[PDB]
Amino acid sequence: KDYVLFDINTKAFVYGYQTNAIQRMLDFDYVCKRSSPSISAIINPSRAGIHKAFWGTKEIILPMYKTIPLAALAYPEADVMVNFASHRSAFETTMEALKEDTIRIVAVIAEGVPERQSRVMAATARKLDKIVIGPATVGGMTAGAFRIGNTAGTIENIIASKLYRPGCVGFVSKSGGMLNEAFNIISRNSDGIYEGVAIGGDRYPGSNMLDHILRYERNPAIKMIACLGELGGEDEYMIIQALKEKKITKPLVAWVTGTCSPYLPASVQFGHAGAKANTEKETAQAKNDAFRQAGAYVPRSFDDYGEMVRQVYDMLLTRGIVQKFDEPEVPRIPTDYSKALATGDIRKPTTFICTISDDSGEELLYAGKKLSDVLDRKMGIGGVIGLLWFKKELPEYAAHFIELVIQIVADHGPAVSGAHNAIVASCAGKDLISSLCSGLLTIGPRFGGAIDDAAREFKRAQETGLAPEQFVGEMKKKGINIPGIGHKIKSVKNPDKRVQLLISYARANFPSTELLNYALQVEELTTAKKGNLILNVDGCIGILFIDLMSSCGAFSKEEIDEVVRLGYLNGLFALGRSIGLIGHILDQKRLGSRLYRHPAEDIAYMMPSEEEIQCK
Amino acid sequence: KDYVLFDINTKAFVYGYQTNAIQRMLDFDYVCKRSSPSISAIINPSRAGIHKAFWGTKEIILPMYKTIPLAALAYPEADVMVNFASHRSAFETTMEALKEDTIRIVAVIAEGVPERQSRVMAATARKLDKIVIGPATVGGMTAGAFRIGNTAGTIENIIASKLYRPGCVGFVSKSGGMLNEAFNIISRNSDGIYEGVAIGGDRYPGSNMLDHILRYERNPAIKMIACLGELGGEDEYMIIQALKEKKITKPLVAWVTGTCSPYLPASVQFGHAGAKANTEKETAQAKNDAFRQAGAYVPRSFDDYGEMVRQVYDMLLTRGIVQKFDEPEVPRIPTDYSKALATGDIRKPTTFICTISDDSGEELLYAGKKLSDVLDRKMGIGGVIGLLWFKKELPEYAAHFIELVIQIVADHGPAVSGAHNAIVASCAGKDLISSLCSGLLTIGPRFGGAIDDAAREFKRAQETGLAPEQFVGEMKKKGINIPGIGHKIKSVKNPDKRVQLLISYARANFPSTELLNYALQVEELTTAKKGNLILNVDGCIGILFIDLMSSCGAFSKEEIDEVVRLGYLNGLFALGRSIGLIGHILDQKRLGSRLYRHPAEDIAYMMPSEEEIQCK
Amino acid sequence: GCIGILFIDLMSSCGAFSKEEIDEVVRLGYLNGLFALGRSIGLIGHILDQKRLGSRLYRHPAEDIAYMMPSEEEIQCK
Ligand SMILES: CC(C)(COP(=O)(O)OP(=O)(O)OC[C@H]1O[C@@H](n2cnc3c(N)ncnc32)[C@H](O)[C@@H]1OP(=O)(O)O)[C@@H](O)C(=O)NCCC(=O)NCCS
Ligand SMILES: CC(C)(COP(=O)(O)OP(=O)(O)OC[C@H]1O[C@@H](n2cnc3c(N)ncnc32)[C@H](O)[C@@H]1OP(=O)(O)O)[C@@H](O)C(=O)NCCC(=O)NCCS
Repeated sequence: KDYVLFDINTKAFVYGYQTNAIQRMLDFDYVCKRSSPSISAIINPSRAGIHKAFWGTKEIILPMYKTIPLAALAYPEADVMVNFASHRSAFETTMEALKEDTIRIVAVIAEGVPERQSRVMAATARKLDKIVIGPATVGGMTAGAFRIGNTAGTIENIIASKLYRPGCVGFVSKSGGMLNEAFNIISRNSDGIYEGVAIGGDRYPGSNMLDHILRYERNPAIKMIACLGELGGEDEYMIIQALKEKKITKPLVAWVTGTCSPYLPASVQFGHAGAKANTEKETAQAKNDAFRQAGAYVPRSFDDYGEMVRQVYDMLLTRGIVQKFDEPEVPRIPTDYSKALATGDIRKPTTFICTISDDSGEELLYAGKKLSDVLDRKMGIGGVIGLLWFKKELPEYAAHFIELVIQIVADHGPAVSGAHNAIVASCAGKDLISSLCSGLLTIGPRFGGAIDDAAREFKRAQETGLAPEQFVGEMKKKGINIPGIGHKIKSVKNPDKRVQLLISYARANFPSTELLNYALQVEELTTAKKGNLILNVDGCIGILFIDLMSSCGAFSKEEIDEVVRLGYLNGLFALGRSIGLIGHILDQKRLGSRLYRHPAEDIAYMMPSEEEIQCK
Repeated sequence: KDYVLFDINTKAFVYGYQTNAIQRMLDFDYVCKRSSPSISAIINPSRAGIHKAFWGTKEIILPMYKTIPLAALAYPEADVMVNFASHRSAFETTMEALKEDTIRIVAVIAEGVPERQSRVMAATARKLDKIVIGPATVGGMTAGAFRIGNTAGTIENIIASKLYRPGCVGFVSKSGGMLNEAFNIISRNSDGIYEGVAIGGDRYPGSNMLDHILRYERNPAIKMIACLGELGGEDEYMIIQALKEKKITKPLVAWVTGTCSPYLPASVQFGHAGAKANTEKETAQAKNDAFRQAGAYVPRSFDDYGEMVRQVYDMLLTRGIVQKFDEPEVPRIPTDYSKALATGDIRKPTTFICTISDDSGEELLYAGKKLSDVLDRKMGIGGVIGLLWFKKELPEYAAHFIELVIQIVADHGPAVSGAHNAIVASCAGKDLISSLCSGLLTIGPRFGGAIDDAAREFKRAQETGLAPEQFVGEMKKKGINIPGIGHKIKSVKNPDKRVQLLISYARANFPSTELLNYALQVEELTTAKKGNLILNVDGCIGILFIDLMSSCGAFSKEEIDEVVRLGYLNGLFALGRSIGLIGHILDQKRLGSRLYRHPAEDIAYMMPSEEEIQCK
Repeated sequence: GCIGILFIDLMSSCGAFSKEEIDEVVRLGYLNGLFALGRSIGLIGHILDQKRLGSRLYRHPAEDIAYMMPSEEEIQCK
């Protein structure tokens, strides 16, 4: 019981939101034919909630807790914690898990944990009869029962190394990557591992190799012990002393890496924090020699490790210590979609097309132009709209016209429909965005819509060849006021400044103003009836926008008709009037304005009678 | 050349939106290493526009036209039309394509085309020196050059039958499915087909078998002819007469299916419209015998077809008529995502979870309950909300309470924020949906949100044990008016009917009204200050909804707190008040109401000074 | 991060805003408005782009949704 670290009933917490590691653990549980997942909960310090993962092809939900005590109280059956905290958090989180009465094993994955912190974790573990695997390890595994996080990599590797079923080998290493290579070596030269553990490469581990070797010595299922050490520190001398004191009776295969060291400078610090021979005793040579002399099976080099494994396994087969079992059913999990797509195994059709922007690359593109080029060239807001809406690099006069229109339509006081609705929502204590959309949703045929109608009606008259008099006459016959014509106060003698600013700019800077010249002929006729029948702001924008497009030269008659039809002009009004809408919402917020209720006397209540509401 | 039907430069129109058939054609062009796609445009009678498909792993755009004359004028280089119109439209569309000067070949896929219509198409084709393949065919193909729609199925089948490069065999059949089996037979017993055509199984085809056999006889690339006929009609007698008149000098393999017919009743009509032997001459026996006597290579049965093809191919090799080909590079296209997913080759994680409804199955489910069960049980609107919002089968008093609240809050006149904004949006000529949202976006802390506040504040006071006096006192100290308390006109002597209707129903029908009992103790205290400090409608809803949830018994204290926090109660107000909002919007539409502008005298303009707007 | 932080620096550079005035600007969501105004441009752009392309009605793919209906027992009131 004490010798068993993990079994098929082991339940664990995964500390840290490591979705791939979580999936790897579940995938192993599935291929091992486990009744339940090996994970009771995830500990996510940023967030409590749920996490969805696969159980084969079936999706399951795992609970997710902010703290170790909250998870432990909810899942007391979970006695293992897989700790993916960084080297900056590994100590505090391991110490907290070790203080929990229900947790027995903590696997510390982080590399770069101080030696002092590891010694304090190791001593805390020993005092409380608990186990710390790591720091700086992948963990380990019990074949066919449980895996620590990423131990033994892909499901393909688990299958190829026959890790879904136990063997007779008890394995322990310092290196994590070499633990996976060893799983492959051992499966090819024996019935495979029963259990494998990497203690990490730190000078002061949470648990020494001997701790695990002593558990393998007590386990009846294990008939063979195999270990892979390295230069630096005196850990392997605990094994050699135990081997000498007859504490390890099972045959032990042993190899210590770092035979390169005497050929190279004495100053060379190797990969693992603890891989540096300070004394001669700490060298790979002194260790391998002391292992040979203690009665362990030591190969000539790492190349003949598997062969020594093969020799020791064959000896157990002859003596009958190990019996030859039947290969269980080879398990199967479908390929992950993202792998199939990344390798080009599959092709997947796109649902959407996007021709205006691309955030996929090294740099954001607006209509194929890099954002840094848009800004280095001072294209301005008008230029950015040219790219994103018309897919054009507009000339300077066109981009400035767009920016002029935005300033001119920014606001027209609080009384208009849009500003009025935005103010009411703001007075109802709504946030800026809700209040803005409440205002924007009034923009249509009567508020902002005369821009499109003027562009539409004037373009058609001028195109179809109608003389201004004929257009004025036709519209009067149909009983339709000309869109873009008329003002309540402004007239020929008293002009609207917004109009004059727009017209003076186009006359001075537009290459062509053909629709404007026609519009001004129509205006001479309407002002001959009533002086206030001037070309208003909405008319001016729609008409000059057709002239801007005709001046660009890159738009056909059809393209221009499409621009009017699709409501690009309603968008320009919406974008500009957003400024004043946001302004009015914020203004009511600064003023601390109260809830609005329309005055009762401004409403004529005209209820239908009892007779009027009857069905007959 | 006249004998060539299709080559590697053939461009086509696909009449009918057959996305899979379009993809199949493009996939063949890709594996054949074609420079350009074999499709110039799609003809879609419902819609003009674009269609996106794959070119290997690269996505391309195909133009899409509403009519045949419009497509023909845009793409005059396209001389083939693949017609996927139904049997009800096949004639009119084929006739229109044949009248186009640029179209030479029309493949009619539809089954069930009248014999008169086919006769008229065939005669029209012969008069204009054009070709009609079909009706009731898949089409045919020139190996390594062009495929008609779905001819030869999957890309796996195209690869397995080596159809990506030509052979020496000129193939013609009546059957479409047997054309694909023949492609497989021939590839296994020769260098494969050069070209293959299925004329369809109709009694009066657009083109007879001999038309295609004569083309193969003129083509230098073809050294071998193979055909598969069937009983009924005298089509095969055109071949036998041409074989007798030495018009077919190339060796011809021939088999006529329908040898079963004399053993069965004379009344039996087989699959294909033309597969019924009216006379003895029309039988498979009379046809196979006349073929043998004419000098064709006729097998003993269909089983020996491949063997006959192998014999004729080998004879051409001995005489050096056929030269040995070197097998070109085997082409490769990735599997379609949907195939990989459907076969379980891949597993794909879902982005969303849905726990409230399911439209995937045989029948729509609301919280796992079939819609027909929801309606057969008369669960009502309140029951439907119970399922979709609370995931509960609510008791009758709870579901009726939800429906009562909806009626009570349906409207409160046009003057309130929500109705007021919807009316302004409707007066601006906006559609119902825009106008509705303009009004709904005012719903929050001051309009509708006193419901959620009354539930929250009263629940907390009553939970934490605060005596009503202590709650009234605490709120006064903080300077916070009690949410759900107070009315402008209604008082103790003159009550709000909406409140009275809600309180009376809860008192009479709720199992428990603990929070209402508390609220009434609070109300006695507030009305002791000012008579108008009554429990208002918003307070009533919030409080009674906590009591409803406590009466259900299936909600914990936490679940209830979650309901208050998530704003379920704002949703209920939104749902019910949408009725009156939609009502107001429609009312302004019926009245023909004009654009609203807020009166200028109702606004105090308080502009900052020049000094106030300066930055220091 | 860059926009929020530099906007506080812009206001401190103007000199006409007190610490309180600046806190009010952050509190009232002026910065959400600036984002809304700017991102409107690309939103209008994408809407018009789908209109030019003649894009069809979207329906989210069925396989991207995990349907997890509660049981008959789970929906009961007691
Ligand atoms: C007769 C009278 C009522 C007419 O009213 P009015 O304000 O001048 O103008 P209307 O409302 O008819 O509009 C003028 C024209 O502009 C047109 N118009 C209005 N808005 C327009 C628009 N946006 N686009 C195009 N045309 C427009 C109208 O269709 C109308 O055209 P029409 O004159 O060809 O029919 C007014 O001029 C009057 O009171 N005159 C005094 C008469 C008098 O002194 N009599 C003796 C008393 S003793
Ligand atoms: C003195 C006077 C101005 C007070 O005004 P009022 O209308 O009675 O009431 P208030 O505005 O103070 O509100 C009454 C209480 O209801 C409370 N209240 C209001 N809305 C509340 C709500 N929604 N929930 C809970 N408490 C609420 C207030 O906090 C206040 O509490 P308090 O009395 O404990 O401080 C008024 O009563 C008056 O004019 N009296 C005449 C005095 C007189 O005749 N003098 C001699 C003239 S010669």
